[PDB]
Amino acid sequence: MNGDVAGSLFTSTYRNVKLAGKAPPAANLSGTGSCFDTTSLSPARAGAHKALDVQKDELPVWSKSTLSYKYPAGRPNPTGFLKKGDGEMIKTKKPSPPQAGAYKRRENPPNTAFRRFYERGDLPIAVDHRGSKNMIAWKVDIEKLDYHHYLPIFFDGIRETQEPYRFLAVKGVEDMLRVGGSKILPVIPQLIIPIKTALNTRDHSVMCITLQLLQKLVLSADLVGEALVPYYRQILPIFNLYKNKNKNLGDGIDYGQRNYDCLGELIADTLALFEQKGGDDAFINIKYMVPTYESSV
Amino acid sequence: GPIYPSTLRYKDRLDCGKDDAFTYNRLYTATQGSDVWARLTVDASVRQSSARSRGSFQEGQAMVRHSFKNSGFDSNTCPAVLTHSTFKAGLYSYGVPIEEQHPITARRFKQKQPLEFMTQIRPHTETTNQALRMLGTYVSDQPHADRLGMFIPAGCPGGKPAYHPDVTTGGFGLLPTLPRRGMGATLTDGRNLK
Amino acid sequence: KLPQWVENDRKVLRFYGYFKESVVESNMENHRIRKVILYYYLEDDSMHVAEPRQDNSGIPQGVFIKRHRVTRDDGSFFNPGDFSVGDTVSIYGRNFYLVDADSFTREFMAARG
Amino acid sequence: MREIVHIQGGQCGNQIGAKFWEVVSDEHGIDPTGTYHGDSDLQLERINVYFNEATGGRYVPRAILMDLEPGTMDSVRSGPYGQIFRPDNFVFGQTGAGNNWAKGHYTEGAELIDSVLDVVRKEAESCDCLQGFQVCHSLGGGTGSGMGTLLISKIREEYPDRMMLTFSVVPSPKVSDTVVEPYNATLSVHQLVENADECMVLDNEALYDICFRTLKLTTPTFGDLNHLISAVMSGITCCLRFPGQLNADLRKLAVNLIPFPRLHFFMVGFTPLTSRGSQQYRALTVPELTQQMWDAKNMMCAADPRHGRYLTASALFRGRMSTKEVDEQMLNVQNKNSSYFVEWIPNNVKSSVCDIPPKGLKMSATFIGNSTAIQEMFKRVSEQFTAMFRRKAFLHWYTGEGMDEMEFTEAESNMNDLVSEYQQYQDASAEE
Amino acid sequence: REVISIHIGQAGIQVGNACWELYCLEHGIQPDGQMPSDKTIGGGDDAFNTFFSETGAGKHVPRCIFLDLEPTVVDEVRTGTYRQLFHPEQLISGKEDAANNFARGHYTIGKEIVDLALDRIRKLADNCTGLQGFLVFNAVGGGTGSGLGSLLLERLSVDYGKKSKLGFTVYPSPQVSTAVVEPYNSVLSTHSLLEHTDVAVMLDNEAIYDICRRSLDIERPTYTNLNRLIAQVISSLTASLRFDGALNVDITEFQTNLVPYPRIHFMLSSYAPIISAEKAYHEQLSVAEITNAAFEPASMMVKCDPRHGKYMACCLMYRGDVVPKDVNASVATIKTKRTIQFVDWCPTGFKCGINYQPPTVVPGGDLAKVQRAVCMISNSTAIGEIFSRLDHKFDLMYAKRAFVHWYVGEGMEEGEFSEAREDLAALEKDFEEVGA
Amino acid sequence: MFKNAFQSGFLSVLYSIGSKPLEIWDKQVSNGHIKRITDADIQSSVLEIMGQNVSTTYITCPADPNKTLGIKLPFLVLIIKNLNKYFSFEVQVLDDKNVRRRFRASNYQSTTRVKPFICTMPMRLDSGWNQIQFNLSDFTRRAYGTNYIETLRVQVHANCRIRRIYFSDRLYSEEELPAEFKLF
Ligand SMILES: Nc1nc2c(ncn2[C@@H]2O[C@H](COP(=O)(O)OP(=O)(O)OP(=O)(O)O)[C@@H](O)[C@H]2O)c(=O)[nH]1
Ligand SMILES: Nc1nc2c(ncn2[C@@H]2O[C@H](COP(=O)(O)OP(=O)(O)O)[C@@H](O)[C@H]2O)c(=O)[nH]1
Ligand SMILES: [Mg+2]
Repeated sequence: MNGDVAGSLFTSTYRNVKLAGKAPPAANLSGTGSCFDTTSLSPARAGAHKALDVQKDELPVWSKSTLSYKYPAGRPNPTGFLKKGDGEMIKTKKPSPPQAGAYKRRENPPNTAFRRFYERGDLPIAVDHRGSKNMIAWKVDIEKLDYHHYLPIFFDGIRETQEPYRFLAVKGVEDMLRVGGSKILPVIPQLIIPIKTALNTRDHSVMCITLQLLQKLVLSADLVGEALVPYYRQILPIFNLYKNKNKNLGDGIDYGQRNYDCLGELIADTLALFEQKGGDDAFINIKYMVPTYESSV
Repeated sequence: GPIYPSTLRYKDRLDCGKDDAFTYNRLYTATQGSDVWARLTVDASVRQSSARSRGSFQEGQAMVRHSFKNSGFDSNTCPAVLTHSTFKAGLYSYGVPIEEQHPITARRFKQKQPLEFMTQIRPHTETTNQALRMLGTYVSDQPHADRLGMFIPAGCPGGKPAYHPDVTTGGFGLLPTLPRRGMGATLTDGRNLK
Repeated sequence: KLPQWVENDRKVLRFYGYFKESVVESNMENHRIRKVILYYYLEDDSMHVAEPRQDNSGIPQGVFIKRHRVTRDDGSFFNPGDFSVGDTVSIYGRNFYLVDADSFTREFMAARG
Repeated sequence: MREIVHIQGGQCGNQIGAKFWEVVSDEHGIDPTGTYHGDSDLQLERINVYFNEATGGRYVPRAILMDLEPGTMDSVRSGPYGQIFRPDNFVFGQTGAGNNWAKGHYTEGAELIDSVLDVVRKEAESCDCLQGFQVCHSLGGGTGSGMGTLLISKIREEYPDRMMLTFSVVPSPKVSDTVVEPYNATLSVHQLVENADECMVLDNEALYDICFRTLKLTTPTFGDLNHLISAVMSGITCCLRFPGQLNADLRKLAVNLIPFPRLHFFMVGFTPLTSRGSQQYRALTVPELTQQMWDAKNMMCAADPRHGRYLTASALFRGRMSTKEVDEQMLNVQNKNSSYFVEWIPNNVKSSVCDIPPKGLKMSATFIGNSTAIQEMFKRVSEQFTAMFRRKAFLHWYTGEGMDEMEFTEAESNMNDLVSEYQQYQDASAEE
Repeated sequence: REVISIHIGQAGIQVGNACWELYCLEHGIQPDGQMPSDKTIGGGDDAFNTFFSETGAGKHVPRCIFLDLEPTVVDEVRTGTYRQLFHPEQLISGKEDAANNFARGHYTIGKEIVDLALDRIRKLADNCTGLQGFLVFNAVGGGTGSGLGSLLLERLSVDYGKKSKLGFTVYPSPQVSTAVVEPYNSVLSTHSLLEHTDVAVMLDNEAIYDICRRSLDIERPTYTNLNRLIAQVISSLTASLRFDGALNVDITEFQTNLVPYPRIHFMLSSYAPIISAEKAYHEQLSVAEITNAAFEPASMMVKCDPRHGKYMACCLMYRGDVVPKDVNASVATIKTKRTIQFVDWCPTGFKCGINYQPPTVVPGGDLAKVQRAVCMISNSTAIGEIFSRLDHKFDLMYAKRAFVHWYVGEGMEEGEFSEAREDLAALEKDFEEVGA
Repeated sequence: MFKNAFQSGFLSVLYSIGSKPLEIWDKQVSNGHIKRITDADIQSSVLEIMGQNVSTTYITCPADPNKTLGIKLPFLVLIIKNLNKYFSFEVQVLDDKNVRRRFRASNYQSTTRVKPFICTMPMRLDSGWNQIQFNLSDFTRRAYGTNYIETLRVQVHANCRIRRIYFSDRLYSEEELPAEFKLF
């Protein structure tokens, strides 16, 4: 429930990098080159989790003798032989799945269609650079632009973490969601892939921004809720992953409330907004995907 | 770095001497070592290093498989699962017969393990309830009991020798096949079939 | 001497036989007879049984057994000298009665004995 | 009372079902001509689950055979125990899928699925109380995947509350028959997750490894692998057909193995499996069965449990055994390997005992492993699928038959999010 | 599961009366047309049904037509050993030859023979019930094999469409050819054939010369020794349609698993083992070496070195004594090799095939009785070098407008020469871009 | 190249009036000739491309075969005079599924064939000078379900007189075209 999703971007980033003193994650800048020239498009995919763990020889061997798994005996080396007194030392003398990481951050190279269409320069986007949080100066009027061609472009740009790109993408999404009327319904089947790609990456800020954008997407329409129910199979898994992640203070007061960093309540609010909007036969799919959810009457 | 010039080829050291007589004059003077055995050890070391540089070669590139009659039809056949075997597990002899084995041995063998003892005493029984039924239900139990010193209370379960309808033991039994009481030689009586 | 599979590569034993099959209640008949042609390859000692596909019979006819080495119910495989005419052969729980033999088979057994 | 209807799809499903029927018929004592010749009355009370006594002591399997190449049904009819199948159950097309999932699901589906549905419906309504359908097929070819998945789905809306077993083999990298294996496999596993009650993951690579090392066989043709699969299915279904000290039917195993409806892929193992020469020198007690059962290399799929955690597990025991040995062995397995079982589910093992061992054996066991290591195989298939799909290789052989690249997109996306949920459920502590 | 074959040209007819002899020897059908009654070979009827049709009186007639324009090669088929085997209407001969002119046989002479050939093949297919798909034989360097050999294919495509058509063509050699105008015919035939046939297996006469001289040890290999190997290849690639096997493949498998893109259908045939009776039995033939013997460039039926190119997909047909385990073992080791390589986007490019019946030895032939054999059919990017050289030698002649007055003077114009040239250039670019 | 360029409403890749017009283009001439002469009807210097074989002599826009220029302009415009000879030109485009398509317009063919990689269409010319607009986006949207993103290369064949080949973003008319881009 934020009036402006982009109204806290720069403040939060600056606070994290300087005010809090926490080390800012500076990755996925490989191949970006400089400015004023196009980024070399890497063929890597952000959504895919190309972990592919390779335990070639540290896999413990099953022991039929004793049911406990045991590591293989060490290779005897010629450098270390049997010393004089080690015989008395011998008298005087646990496996696990390696990681199977699900909560680790997935890499997201800057190869979205938003970026390309931006350095090409066919987007009518400009920054007002006002005293308040920046708006978008639209060269062409928003109501008459083609949503079928531009909406998938901007939701694919949510995944950006680079400073000049993510703000523009989020603000454009905000502007068309606020302005668009009944023309969002026919294009909503095309918007599943970018939302899923933005959700698949395990970035905290990216998840928060895409959750807020989903809330305003379902909110700022007339009957879009009844069209998102068949597509719950590709959006709700991330909600299931991060539903219970929430900070607990025994008696302290949560100060970081004006910014929506903790996604634990954000997921609950998004699931609710899914429940009221298009509530006809909607609990069944959500409960099938998320088993821990409860009805909001 | 070989001490002896033996390792190098002919024209290799010839070209070396044409280019540099400098190395060409060490590889002869490298043998200045007083002890020949030490120089032989160094030669062994350099030969061993050269061998280590080379890679191993497997000798099983062409797999050879023996064929019974050298025909694909025969080789690819798997025998059909046709068995006239008895269905009861107890009929098979998985152990030495309990009769010859010593009485106290049978007693403590029962004491550690009742189950397979009951199965050996009751070869025809197939279900757990039948084997662990009673020492008095089967008439054949009494010889085993008084051979192994197991007391049998009187009138258990009944005096009249009977009461095992499922299992075919003693005089109460009939084969499920069509010529009951056995010995079927024609189609008229069934020929031991259904 | 040469390998068996090349000495007789196309030499094929071929016998004619039948086996009765008791059919059930029907105005047509009370029992039926199924003609079968039995093939035995001298190359790899592999059996083969097929039907001659009577014209108007409603039975699905054609090949009866895959052409493969059959195993008898008790043990060792079949032998060429176990296919006399007028004798009963037991294959896969069925009993075929050999009735007639091919001329090649006739002369081959005559040479064999 | 309870009835199991058997359906085979594709040629591989046909040989698998043929081997299953021969082994089951030998178990129940009926000869290749369809007449009972056994000696135990126990081979009669529960044969209605698989056979229908037609007339004059003739027993016919409750099986329906389905394929697209006449050679397959010619083979299954000609082979031993081939005349026991009723000819009306040989529902069959004419042209052939040709290893094309799109063809076998769209172009031949609409013409042949009517007759297979009619015959399976008639067979189901013939009996009294359906327990569930059992389907054997392959995930590599077209008719095995495309036709079988559509048939399974149609049976699903026709009979939603009935059980559904699925014995499906999956392609392997070291044993790769065709070229379009990932293309068919991804779509088949996409269709399987929503429709089938559960699927048991099989592959020829693990079977080959098992028969090479454990069986120590020299020339293990498809007959041996199909015999192993048939014995596995018989051990799975034994509790339905025979008395035991503790019973566990299909529904019992399904409810005890599936914690969430989307987790219905299991790895299976069988024991004992010993060499011919070493069979006489080893004894038959529960510990020997347990030791071979839990071996990671004994699994019949290419999903090593050492790479994941055991969510749930089953041990179906056949034979005259002691329950105390059973549960103490399983307790020892759980306690010693405490790091390979999921934390928030105590007592991850369900056990059952059956009193009828397989013919010629004193003791037998069957393992059903619901481990989260199948995501390895899923990712392995998905990476090949997306490697081929990125350059649109062989795509015209599917696009020109009615499909769109969209279908491939949601197929890979659902594979991805299924693997993601597996990753979620693998490492999740009891408290967060 | 029935297939009919059509033979076009003096080379096609000569290949036909070496494949049909092998087919007759395969099912025991004597040249008179009926099987002997005193003794039989093999077992299982309907095996011949995919090639022959029974008249109900113990007769078997092939499902083929020999098509040519000069009435001088069909006569020794009409008067040869197999006089009664072929039905008289099947053998079709014209009145005047096209005389090594693609344009002539395509437009002037071929228009009077295509109609009756289509009429005959229509009622040949009418007798059929489960027609798998046609398969052809012709030489693109020749005249009638190219002109009407393309017109008839076009009319078959417009008449049936979905029916598969296999093209077993003999392309001109890089350096050894018996004519001087063969580049023109080759280009003008490949341009039209590029979008009609579904399977196009390449062949080269002097490559077969080399393999016969080396493996078979024949110092003077004539055409009879050549077309006797193509017969074996065709039998091997259709052996799954006749006899049962552990792992069988039909034509649809070939189309699905060997054609990554619609215009990329050009396969490089190979065979193993090519051995003689002297060396057949001393060598212990096994799956591993025969599968290895099928991938070196020295045994490929076309001299197109696969080392330069990359294998997008490969196909294998095993016959004889082969189990599904050693084939996989050999495929694994071959994949581990580094001399050959596969394209990036295709991780697995093998379509294995296992059959049971060993190849049948022909009396008075070159090959010996071998208990197992491999017929490999690949698809590699190296084949771009063939068209790259044939196009260059075509341009060499076309720069002076040499011999064009014989084609244009017939009634065609110069535009289609250039469009065929640019189509071949586009094919070159297509083969180049897929290798990236 | 051309990725860092402004790429405005007009963008010229080759103009016959300059010191080194063929500065980025790579010459491939055999059995032909290339010249820079002045024609008799517009009194301006034009580039000469004539070859006995049309497929042999050509010039490609990027000199380096691996390297490709990127132009997002939908319309491509060529100014050529019809010599009543065989002439053709070929253009490569990039779609949103990241594959390379080719469009070849030939003067000596009749059929219009659509293929996954090459689309050949016939094209007709009048007697004298004429300009042609290609409209790459419309062709890509018609032949395939894709859309136009990038143009990778352009290549023109023999028997043509080329001058001021350029890209554009709109179907500019005679009146509103800038002075240097009209015909006369
Ligand atoms: N492999 C093989 N190729 C042959 C044989 N006979 C002819 N050829 C090829 O065929 C070419 C000659 O053309 P033809 O086969 O006669 O076809 P054509 O164009 O109709 O020529 P004509 O029959 O004279 O009208 C030669 O270049 C050979 O390469 C043969 O017996 N075996
Ligand atoms: N276990 C087993 N696997 C088989 C058998 N036959 C084929 N396969 C496997 O099935 C895969 C190919 O399936 P396919 O023939 O295309 O099935 P289809 O869809 O019916 O055509 C191969 O990878 C084989 O390993 C068999 O008899 N037993
Ligand atoms: Mg000729």
